[PDB]
Amino acid sequence: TIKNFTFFSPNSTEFPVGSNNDGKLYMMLTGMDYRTIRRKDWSSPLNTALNVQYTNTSIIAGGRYFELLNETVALKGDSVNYIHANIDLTQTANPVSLSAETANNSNGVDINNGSGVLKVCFDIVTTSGTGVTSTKPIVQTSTLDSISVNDMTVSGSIDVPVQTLTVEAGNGLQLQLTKKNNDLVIVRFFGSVSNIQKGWNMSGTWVDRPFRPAAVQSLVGHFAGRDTSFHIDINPNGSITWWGANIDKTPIATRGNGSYFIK
Amino acid sequence: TIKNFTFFSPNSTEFPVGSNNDGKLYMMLTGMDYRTIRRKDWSSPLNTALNVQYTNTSIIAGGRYFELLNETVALKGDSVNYIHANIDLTQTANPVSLSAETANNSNGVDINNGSGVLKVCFDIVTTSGTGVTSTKPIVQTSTLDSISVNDMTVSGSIDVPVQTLTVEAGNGLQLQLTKKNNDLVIVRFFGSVSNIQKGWNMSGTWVDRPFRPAAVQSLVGHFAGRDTSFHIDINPNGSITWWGANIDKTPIATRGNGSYFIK
Amino acid sequence: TIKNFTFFSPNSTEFPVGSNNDGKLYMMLTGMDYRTIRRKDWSSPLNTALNVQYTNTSIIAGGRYFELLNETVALKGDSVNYIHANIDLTQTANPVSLSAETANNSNGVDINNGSGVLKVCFDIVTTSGTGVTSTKPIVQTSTLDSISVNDMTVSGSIDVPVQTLTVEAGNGLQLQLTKKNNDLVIVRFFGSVSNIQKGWNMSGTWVDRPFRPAAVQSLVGHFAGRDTSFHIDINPNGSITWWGANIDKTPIATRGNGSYFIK
Amino acid sequence: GKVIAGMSKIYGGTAPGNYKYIKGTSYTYYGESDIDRLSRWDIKEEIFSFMGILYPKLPKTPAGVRFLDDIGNEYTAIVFKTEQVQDYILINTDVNDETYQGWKGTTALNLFPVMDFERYRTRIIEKGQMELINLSKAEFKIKRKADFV
Repeated sequence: TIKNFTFFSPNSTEFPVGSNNDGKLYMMLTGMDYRTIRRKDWSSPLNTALNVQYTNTSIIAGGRYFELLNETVALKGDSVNYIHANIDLTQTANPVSLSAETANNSNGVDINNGSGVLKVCFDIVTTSGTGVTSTKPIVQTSTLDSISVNDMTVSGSIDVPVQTLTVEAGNGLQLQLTKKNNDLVIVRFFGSVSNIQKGWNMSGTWVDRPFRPAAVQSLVGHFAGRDTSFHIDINPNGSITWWGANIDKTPIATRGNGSYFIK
Repeated sequence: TIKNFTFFSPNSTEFPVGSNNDGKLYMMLTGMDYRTIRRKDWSSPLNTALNVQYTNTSIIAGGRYFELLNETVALKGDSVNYIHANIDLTQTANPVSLSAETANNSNGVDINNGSGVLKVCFDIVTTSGTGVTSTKPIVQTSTLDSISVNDMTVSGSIDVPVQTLTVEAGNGLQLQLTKKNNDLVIVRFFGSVSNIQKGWNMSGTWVDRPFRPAAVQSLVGHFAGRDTSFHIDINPNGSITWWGANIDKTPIATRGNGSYFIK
Repeated sequence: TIKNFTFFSPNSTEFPVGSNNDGKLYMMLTGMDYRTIRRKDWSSPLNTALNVQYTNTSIIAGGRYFELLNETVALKGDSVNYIHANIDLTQTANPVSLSAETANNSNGVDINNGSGVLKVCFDIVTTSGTGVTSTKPIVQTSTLDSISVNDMTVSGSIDVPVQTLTVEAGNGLQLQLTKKNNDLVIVRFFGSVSNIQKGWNMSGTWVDRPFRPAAVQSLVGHFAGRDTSFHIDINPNGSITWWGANIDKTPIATRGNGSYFIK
Repeated sequence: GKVIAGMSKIYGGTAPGNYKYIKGTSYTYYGESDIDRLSRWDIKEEIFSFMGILYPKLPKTPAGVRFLDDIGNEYTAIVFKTEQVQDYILINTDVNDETYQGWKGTTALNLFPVMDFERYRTRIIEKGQMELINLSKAEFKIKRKADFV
């Protein structure tokens, strides 16, 4: 069965749209779940003694829009108060109620599809013996699938997929690879290389397929406690080719950092 | 003429808002076109042999909202089916209809402004002779102009603009530059340098303006088959100044990777 | 007092929703303030002499949706015309009007909570003495708190936080560190080193806590005008260990770029 | 609630529909799709003991009752995880003769050791609501004290 909503009703009875139907609609548009909110302080809330008055603050919890107009909520002395927006659809006269709690008691109850009381924290009020010390609001999660953006400004940080690999190249060489966003890789040199010639391939393990670059990357290294250096060629097939000075039986410590792009 | 919608009709006739008018609004708010959708499964769809029943799935196609409540879709035996949402506004009683097609037949017809039937794929169902083998949902594209964000988490990958450059520095030196997001550049050393002194500017081509850094970048390279190293100063004017040991008529192979920030 | 909007009215009178309440609701969903717009040209605007005809353009300004259907704006010749949407709620019959102005006069007036005329620029139209030479739209800003997304396609550039630090490491060595996204660091070597031995801690300032890596980082450097190199270890505690050969009283210039990840 | 032209959110009248923003009358949502899901076991005054007859739905899934306060927080819960579907779970919270027994056919089973001891924090039920965990039907008899009558 298909339930249509944003469509024309010929006899003005065809597509009646309910508060849960619009509630579900509004959630999908902004990209929110029952664990996050959409909050905006139009006028800064006032703090008088161990109480916080929300002068004008609009909140969209579970896709349901409501305004807090000079709504004061009592606080706990010398405690970190977690202010929650409580929605109970059975309370038809007044569904939304506010509560200052001991901890973040967000439940994520699906009020639009099923039953229950939805609890979701939006503000964290830190208090003293007399009044309020500091106020920190809850983060507004925007869950999305794909983005086609032109420009972006970040004030914090971007979490990218990080992959790590330790390859025992051979002859006494160790490579610590750190791939980020499946593109930039910083390789760290470890161990002590012994018995190798210039232009010759590495005896040990080869570089794995996800860490293999598109073209041959020449990565420069250094011999610890010396003024002599070296460089290795990580070919696209995974093979590592030595391109430094010829090394005899005596092993010399190899250290350094070399960065390259995969794509 | 200006058609006003989110305003008041004191005589209750002035500003009426229709399904297409709200449909266009919803599309602009979420940043979607007629080729993408907004889909959420409140309860996982059941698979009974060559049939797929959507228990509770809400979809916003072309800015028009609709719920699928226990709606079964017939599937083709041993084929990769494409589930499409078909919106024909002429069908006043049933505008939305579903269909499992051979290929992705997303038309992207503008229904809110012009006439026609809007077809858009949301779910890909891979089937065998008996029943459903695997299901893959169509990506929800969110086209946006500019994003001012605090924190971000990426599970896949960010596609930043890439720029390639191959400047022949001179004296036998070749540089392979790769600039991503107009900031990070990885220089790849190639060729064989001959007839050059320390602190002397390199004879050949200078670095192009989009690849020039803000300050002088000291980039270390290595002489292939040896334990000797070199470094080149890429000044802000594009000039490449040699800073290794004095090289005679005999050319020595130069290889290496060097990273720097423009901004 | 709490005001309930997206809830069912048992006697069809309990919860009426106003245009300013939906205006505020639409702004909070799309993540827009009073200084930006949502704009879509469903059909291309037409330029005729010193005039721009908006054939079919939809605009959201202050959460208020309106369409421009064959709406012509007169332009100033040999000028840069800033096209504004002006909203005056006291003008009951015609609340929206368009203007072509000499400057971007966007005022950010809160029309959903208070009095005043909202002015917001959405288009920049440049003219000659006879007609339109170019048109550039105003950026549509999406202000968001936190994003969880799979994949992203950036056509322009992502601006991430940047921190810089100059370290007088000791023994004449200077490091200029640039950290981006609080993760990627590029170290640029400067100064001249003297009176140091292999394995010895440098005699100066340790690396500040925000630039310290999780694991030891070996960074390769080069001696200016020589075929000799060195490396230093930036330890997780902030200390710097010399890993080049032993250096006498005579200072040797130290240069080069080295990269590492903090995380 | 009933659907009214001009008052309810619908795209009616002249095609392709119309809903007008008025002052006071404007648009009020009619109700909710599947309003039959919402049910409230309202608790208005503090009760001290009760005799509930609970009919379970699914076996091996914890079945019983949970109690929520005025802010939607659970304070106590009588819940049982049985191997087979009991015909009914007869529970008495009376202190003097506490009974937590399950019935299947003509056979009576003591369900006390199968009960979740962590969730059952108190016997004293406070002002709020009661929820039914894995129950198809429930019959309750509430006893509440009065000092002088």
